[PDB]
Amino acid sequence: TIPSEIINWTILNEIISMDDDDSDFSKGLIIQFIDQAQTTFAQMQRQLDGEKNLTELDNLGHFLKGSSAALGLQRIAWVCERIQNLGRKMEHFFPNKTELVNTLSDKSIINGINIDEDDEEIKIQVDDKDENSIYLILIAKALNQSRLEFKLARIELSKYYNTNL
Repeated sequence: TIPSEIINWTILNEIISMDDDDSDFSKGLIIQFIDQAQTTFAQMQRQLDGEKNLTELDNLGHFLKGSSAALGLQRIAWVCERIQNLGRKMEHFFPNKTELVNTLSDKSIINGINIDEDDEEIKIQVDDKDENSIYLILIAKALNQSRLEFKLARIELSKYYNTNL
């Protein structure tokens, strides 16, 4: 089950302690993650729209799962594990946006935003001859969830650091 909190404070507080003798330490880590995440989402999108290679989608997901987990962005890590697992054909289902957002502990973070704003259209035609169709479409869905979870994390990190991240 997807964690309810966007940020795992147990983890992030530990990274933040190390800001005492290095002011920009944690913040530099986040800014670096923000950049890597945007590049990975674009590459995942390019796969879905181009060669549709599940192995690369696996590597991409795996990679982002690591970065995000280290920083305590647990909901992003969870969706990345879904992408990895379904690109590896080990999973066959991905929940709807409505179920996933209902898991938030503080639903107020979603009050002024449009949950589908960052959505990309699923341009995969169901092809019952391509054994990879359903997985590609499920990954397309998970990618859309990742994008929302990424936005939610930036909103939270922004209020903590007090600046647009």
